[PDB]
Amino acid sequence: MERIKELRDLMSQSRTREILTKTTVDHMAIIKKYTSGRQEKNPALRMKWMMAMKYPITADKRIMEMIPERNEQRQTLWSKTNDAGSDRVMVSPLAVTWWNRNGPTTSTVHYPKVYKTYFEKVERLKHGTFGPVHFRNQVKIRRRVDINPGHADLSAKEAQDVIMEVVFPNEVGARILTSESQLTITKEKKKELQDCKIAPLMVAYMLERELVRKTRFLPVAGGTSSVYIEVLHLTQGTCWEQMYTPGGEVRNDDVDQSLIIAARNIVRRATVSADPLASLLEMCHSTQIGGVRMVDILRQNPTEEQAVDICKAAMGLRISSSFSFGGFTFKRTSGSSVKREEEVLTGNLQTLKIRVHEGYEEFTMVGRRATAILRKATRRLIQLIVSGKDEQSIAEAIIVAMVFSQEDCMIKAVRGDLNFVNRANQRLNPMHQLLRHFQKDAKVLFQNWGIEPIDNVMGMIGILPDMTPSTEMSLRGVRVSKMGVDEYSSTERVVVSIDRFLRVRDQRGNVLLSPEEVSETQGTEKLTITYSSSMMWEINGPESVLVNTYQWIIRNWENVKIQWSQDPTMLYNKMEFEPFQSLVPKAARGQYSGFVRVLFQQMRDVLGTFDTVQIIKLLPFAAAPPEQSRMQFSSLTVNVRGSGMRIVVRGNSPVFNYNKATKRLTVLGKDAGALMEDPDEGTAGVESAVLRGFLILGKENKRYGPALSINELSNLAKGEKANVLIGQGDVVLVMKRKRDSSILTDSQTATKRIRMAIN
Amino acid sequence: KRYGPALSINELSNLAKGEKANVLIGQGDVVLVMKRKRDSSIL
Amino acid sequence: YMFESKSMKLRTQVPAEMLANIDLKYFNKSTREKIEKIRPLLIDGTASLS
Amino acid sequence: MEMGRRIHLELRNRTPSDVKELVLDNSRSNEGKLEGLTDEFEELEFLSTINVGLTSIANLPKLNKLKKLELSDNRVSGGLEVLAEKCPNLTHLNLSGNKIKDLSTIEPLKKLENLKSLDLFNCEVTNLNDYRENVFKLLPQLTYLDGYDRDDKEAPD
Amino acid sequence: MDVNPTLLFLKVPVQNAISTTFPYTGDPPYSHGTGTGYTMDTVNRTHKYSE
Repeated sequence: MERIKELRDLMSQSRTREILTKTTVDHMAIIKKYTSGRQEKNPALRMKWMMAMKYPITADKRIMEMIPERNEQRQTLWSKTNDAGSDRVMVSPLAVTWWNRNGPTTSTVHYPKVYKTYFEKVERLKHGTFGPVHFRNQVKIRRRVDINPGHADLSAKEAQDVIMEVVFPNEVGARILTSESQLTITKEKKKELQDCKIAPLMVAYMLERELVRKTRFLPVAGGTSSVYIEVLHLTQGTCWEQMYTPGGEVRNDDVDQSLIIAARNIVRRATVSADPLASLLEMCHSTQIGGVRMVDILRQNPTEEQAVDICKAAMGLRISSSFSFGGFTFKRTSGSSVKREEEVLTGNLQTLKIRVHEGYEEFTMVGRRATAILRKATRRLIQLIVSGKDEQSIAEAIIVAMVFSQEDCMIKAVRGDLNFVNRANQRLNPMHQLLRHFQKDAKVLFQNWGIEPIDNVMGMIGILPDMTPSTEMSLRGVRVSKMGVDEYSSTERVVVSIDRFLRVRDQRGNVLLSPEEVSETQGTEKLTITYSSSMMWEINGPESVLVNTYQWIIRNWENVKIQWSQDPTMLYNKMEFEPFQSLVPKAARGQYSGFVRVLFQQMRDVLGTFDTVQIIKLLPFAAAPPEQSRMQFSSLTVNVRGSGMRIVVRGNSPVFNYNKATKRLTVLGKDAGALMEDPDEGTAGVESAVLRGFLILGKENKRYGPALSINELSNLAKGEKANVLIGQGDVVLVMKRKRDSSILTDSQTATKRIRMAIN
Repeated sequence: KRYGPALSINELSNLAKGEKANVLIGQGDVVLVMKRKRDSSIL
Repeated sequence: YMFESKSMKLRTQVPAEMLANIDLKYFNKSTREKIEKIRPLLIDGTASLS
Repeated sequence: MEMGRRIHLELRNRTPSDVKELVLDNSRSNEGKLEGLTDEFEELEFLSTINVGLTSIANLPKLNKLKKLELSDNRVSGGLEVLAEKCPNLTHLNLSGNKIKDLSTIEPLKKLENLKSLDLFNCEVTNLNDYRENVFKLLPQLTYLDGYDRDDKEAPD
Repeated sequence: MDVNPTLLFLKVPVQNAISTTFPYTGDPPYSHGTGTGYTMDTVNRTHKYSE
């Protein structure tokens, strides 16, 4: 055929053969950058010149069979010529227009599917709403913002893998054939694009555009959502503004909040622990956030918070050399300081052990509602500038800055005791206590802080102690800018040191982060959170404890079922069931356990009536001393934060909802998971031919037979080994799996063994 | 408090014969109640 | 009367004192016909009805 | 999937005489008529047909042990004498989402004296004024309409 | 089968159930009948009937 004959021609010459045999496929793309042509400077002039010619458009040989030589007016569409470097026949724009007006027609059913991003833009515009323009001074604060809504926020590598599986089915790398998580999106796309004639490279590029995230540094003055950035030209101006709203669909996720809560819980529960470092590491390695391990999210998500930063420092990575103090992200900009320990007596006869910075340092702070700068000397506040939308933002920012300054003037201005203790009843460090105290009331300090006149100049105004604008007098080094201050432009990530106390210390010996700086606020998990760690369900509560128990049961469904079929007793005495029975009242747990145990006895006695859902629902209740009873229960009470929740043995219940149509299980509304089944004959062989779970066996082996294409591996028998071409032309011997394990659990046992040995 | 937390009068229709609960009868007092095993008939 | 422009999303109100001399393109067919009928009576922003 | 294949799959390589509950969900029927089911089924006790695309229950066999029959989210309309005679032992019935005009077509269900519960939802009959009480009058044997009794009390199992 | 209050008159003489036809028995909340176009039409009709 043409391809192999061309390869033979290439091999005939000495140099082409030498380059073929020498260069490895790894460096193929390196010899793709050795272009001997010449890039056309000023292509606009070149295009203007070219269009005047007769045949400036290059078409392919096949065009000779479909488009006739001349049209009705005898104009010349295509010419019997060839391009410089190939066999591309020469044609004129007449050929393009003739093809459009009289060419063969097909169905563009897949074009909307491949081009969902552009059509999504179309829909978002078509359903928008407008409002009156307003003319006024515009302030466009500069910041980073999303670009393309509708993305899955996948890493470039994951998007490449998805594209390779979707459009390049039998050319996927070894990682996919040695991979387990066949993403749902991949199968969705494979089903969507079954019969698509579009050029596969175009499909790949469009999927890449659709599934990737992008961020840009822009000046915005209003809404920052992704759908509010694609129309930034229409919305914001230098002197005007436009009221607009996209009318499509927003995809604001919540995994960031879940990660915040998870990290906060981990730090709060490990700070009191004996070995916070190894403990937190073990937790992070064995925790799942909405069906995905937390390690991937930590490596992927660009979150910035004290808990996550300390987690990174413990695990070992780079974090910003700054701290978010009082709800404001700080950043050093100029000068240097030295940390010195001292004891300070406040105005309430309270002695506090503090560490103050001595030096002529400068910081910039960016909060949720303000932006400020602060130049501080050795225990001396020199200059403070703030800008904020509201007066309250101004006041909180200034309070944060002054408490950070840690000057001696405010020390004598403390009124009332500073004995604030966080919700965990752990003593708060003096600076945080002072911050909260001055948040509560600072009028006395304002009266006794400092007052001096200021020269009047444009663009900046003073502030009186009652937090009102002033032009003739203000506080010492306190000023407010009438124009917004642009945030920090860059952040420095440096190597940092972490101690067992979860305190992050810089290379100069100073401390950077502490768990005490972590906010103790509690939120709600939008997405379910699963743990396989130790008795760490301290803040989980019953609501999430139920879901965690059901998740743990369903993860080990095979082992649980085998134990129930063979050794029910040991399964019943499992330790992991301890918290569930805590919720069940202590005056009835025996009756529930006995009832469920006798029900299981009847279940095993009978055959052909197997029901997985009932067993999963009723297993945790069989973990208590089974006192005999005769009453036929129908609703087993389940205490949930002082609210008796019952479980109906037959049929669905609010505390246990399983949908058969979707075969999905959820508990108290929260997501729990799904079962591994499809036909009503206890098998899982009915799938879409998932081509995963293969193990290589070294280089090609001739005995096993001629090499097979990946697409035809599906015919392989259980455990049969053959030769297949993986990657971009690498023949290897592969087999089907026989032991239902994965690569994740490897090294864990030896990991713990060597960890014990070292310590 | 050892028995099932306070129930609702409507929910009591699902308790089995001989079952016990901690139903909230009214006002601000909780009363423990057991479902009669027998059945009282009338003309 | 009250006029509104949907294109620019604007609203304005005009008094009766200026109804004697004003364009009739703003109003609809019936309203402009009524204005045409009652134009020759408005004295100092007050019609005459004997 | 189709009817017969679904029934064979549910049977689980067993004879059509040892099934106490049959689940036919999201199936399809040709010409909107029941197919597959035959007299051999004599132990069925809990049937369910949802989104099955049946125009009417005109080919239902004599499942004398049929007690919990469900025809939900379908477009069944016509005479119900076939259900009255073929399965005279129905106890729980569900017609939620069906296409029924008025009580003149739901009258034949009065023949079954064991119907302890009849469920209707999103139907044309329920639009009529005093639908609940009129149906109760038409079906005295009924005790729980739409999962509620004559005095609006939820019906525990 | 479907409510129809008017059918009451099929046996009751209308004069008895006249209160059936007084929808409001109160002061409605819209105040329809005051403005400028109503004055325009009033003046126009007054001068038209005296053509």
